[PDB]
Amino acid sequence: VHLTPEEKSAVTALWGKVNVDEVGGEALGRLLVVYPWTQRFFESFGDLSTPDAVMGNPKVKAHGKKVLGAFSDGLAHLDNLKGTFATLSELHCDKLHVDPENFRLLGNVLVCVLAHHFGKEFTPPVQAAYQKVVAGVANALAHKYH
Amino acid sequence: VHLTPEEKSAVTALWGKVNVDEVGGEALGRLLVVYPWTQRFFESFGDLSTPDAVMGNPKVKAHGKKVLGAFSDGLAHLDNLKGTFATLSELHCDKLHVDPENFRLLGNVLVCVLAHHFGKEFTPPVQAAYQKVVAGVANALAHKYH
Amino acid sequence: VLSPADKTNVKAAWGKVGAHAGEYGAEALERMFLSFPTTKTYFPHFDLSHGSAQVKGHGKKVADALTNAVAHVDDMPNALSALSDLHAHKLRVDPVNFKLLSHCLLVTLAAHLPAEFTPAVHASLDKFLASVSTVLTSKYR
Amino acid sequence: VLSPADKTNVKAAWGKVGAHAGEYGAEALERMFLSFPTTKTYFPHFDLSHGSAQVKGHGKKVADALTNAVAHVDDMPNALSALSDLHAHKLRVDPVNFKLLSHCLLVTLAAHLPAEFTPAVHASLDKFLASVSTVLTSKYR
Ligand code: HEM
Ligand code: HEM
Ligand code: HEM
Ligand code: HEM
Repeated sequence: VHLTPEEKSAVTALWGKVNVDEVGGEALGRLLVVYPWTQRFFESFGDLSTPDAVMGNPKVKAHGKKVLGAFSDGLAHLDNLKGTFATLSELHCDKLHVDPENFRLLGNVLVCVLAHHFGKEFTPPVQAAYQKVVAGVANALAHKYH
Repeated sequence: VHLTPEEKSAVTALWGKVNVDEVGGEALGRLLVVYPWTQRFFESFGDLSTPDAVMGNPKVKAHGKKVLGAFSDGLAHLDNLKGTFATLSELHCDKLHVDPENFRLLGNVLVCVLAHHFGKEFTPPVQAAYQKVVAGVANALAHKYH
Repeated sequence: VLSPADKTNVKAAWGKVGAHAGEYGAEALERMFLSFPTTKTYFPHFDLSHGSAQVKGHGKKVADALTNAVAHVDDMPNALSALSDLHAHKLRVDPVNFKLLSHCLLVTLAAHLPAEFTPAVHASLDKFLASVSTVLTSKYR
Repeated sequence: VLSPADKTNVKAAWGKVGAHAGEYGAEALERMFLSFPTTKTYFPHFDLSHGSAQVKGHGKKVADALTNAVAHVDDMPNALSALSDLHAHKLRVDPVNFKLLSHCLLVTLAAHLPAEFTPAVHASLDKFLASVSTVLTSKYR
């Protein structure tokens, strides 16, 4: 997908303003709490019986760091996303056996967390641009399934 | 997607056994009756208030003929489906504005009608092969959306 | 939720189905397993061959549960609270696979019942199975 | 359907929302229109600019309907039978767009309410909006 120069400048500015530690942890914790069946893959991380424990789990943040790093790399390489999201796509298709709905669910949760952190600076144009970005990343990462 | 020679022989035999007149009409009528919101595009065809009128509408069969012809062409060209389903994909993306769920709904309805007509000859292996075929056709036809 | 016409059609369809429920359920399980191999990871202790005793028993159990649900169509939560708790808390199954199972059941009952599989019965069965899956996929109490 | 904790959380969240409902609904409409341009074909007689009087009025009407639904959370069909009939028989809208509207509403209430948008409130609002959309998308009577 193509983006206008103004949209590119806006998304680059906000991403530069993003704190790169707690956003991924918040996204993962909110996903696990809101959609409970997603714990079938993360049950190896320890206690997840209550949202307090889910948010306080250290492995949740330790994995959200890698998730947000992957998102940052994908955002850095927007022109070629299929080439960048190849090994991850193969891993998800082969070992994890995850249907592609969870990818868009995680993207929506990330957009919600971004809006929560940035407040009124999340204008509708920037929200649309980030929706396009997350849709592109999800489609690139889930391609072998269909 | 690749198919084994035995699956190819089975699907070719059954498709050769298919009646090429009423299957498309039955598929379209069953789609319209089961999922009522799909009439938002076919409201130009006349009276569709009851399933009896929906099945008796002549334009329903006259359009099911073309739908089944397109499916037959796609089945004939299995190796290259993106090249074959290009103009139709552009038309559906531009003018009709149809989300890709209706494509898989129509594929499932077609498989149900095939099972109904053929009875016990619709073995689980043939059912799986036809599911693969319809999934491939739907994915090839809906590519510009995502 | 459901119209009286839909309820009557569903009751008539299941009454016509009758005592072939166990075989129909076993066939639906086999069809699902062959068609979609991504749902075979929920049964790691089974022997998913053809004509398996364990698969036949599970199909019979599913058929009996569906028959009870039909007999209590207006009281789905009270009838299937235990099943809902087991499927939501212990197994933790996503609601995608219920669509595949419903479609396979529709195909199975369509293959051997050509006379009773009218468009009205098709719509009624679709809505009834969707309601059953929705009731079964919930987290309450 | 809904737990008492979820009901209490939803009631508290909407009570905190209070009288900003009209502006929140208008903002949700604008967000949906900008984000997804495929849902602009249901409004062919509107002027979908920024700060439009008609868009503001429609947002206020949507907000009032949502407030009534909150006030009658346990009686959704009896409260919204007319809306369900209008949305299912006349307009004939597919249930996909309700997900987009719900997500846009969630974003809108998250942006302006950082204190009350805890994970529990997030889950409660998600389930409540899903239930409202499910009730509104039906064909009964
Ligand atoms: C949507 C964008 C996503 C991205 C960019 C992403 C990226 C990643 C990355 C970078 C890893 C680690 C690779 C490594 O360590 O070598 C990973 C593994 C994993 N992913 Fe994803 N992922 C996404 C979505 C999801 C979703 C939605 C789920 C589940 C619902 C999921 C489940 C997992 C699991 C369970 C692991 C392995 C965790 C572990 O081994 O401890 N991923 N993914
Ligand atoms: C799933 C496989 C599908 C195939 C192979 C297919 C194929 C076709 C073909 C061959 C035409 C006519 C093109 C022409 O006349 O030049 C057409 C048009 C059309 N299609 Fe599709 N289609 C599919 C799915 C759908 C679905 C699911 C819907 C709606 C829910 C739909 C709605 C329409 C409409 C409304 C028209 C125009 C009818 C008219 O102009 O009278 N199609 N499609
Ligand atoms: C759609 C309607 C369904 C009904 C009516 C149903 C009903 C049942 C019943 C009656 C049992 C027996 C529980 C027991 O004996 O303790 C059961 C267990 C089970 N179900 Fe379902 N089920 C449905 C769908 C599914 C689906 C779609 C899956 C997986 C994709 C699934 C996975 C399981 C598993 C793994 C068990 C445990 C089997 C065992 O422990 O031997 N169910 N279900
Ligand atoms: C999700 C919750 C929704 C609620 C609570 C809601 C509520 C309402 C209300 C109160 C009206 C006023 C009816 C009247 O004044 O006669 C209305 C009309 C309408 N709604 Fe919805 N709606 C929802 C979703 C949607 C969505 C997602 C769409 C389209 C994508 C939609 C399309 C329309 C249209 C086109 C009208 C008619 C507007 C007009 O005639 O001026 N609604 N709705």
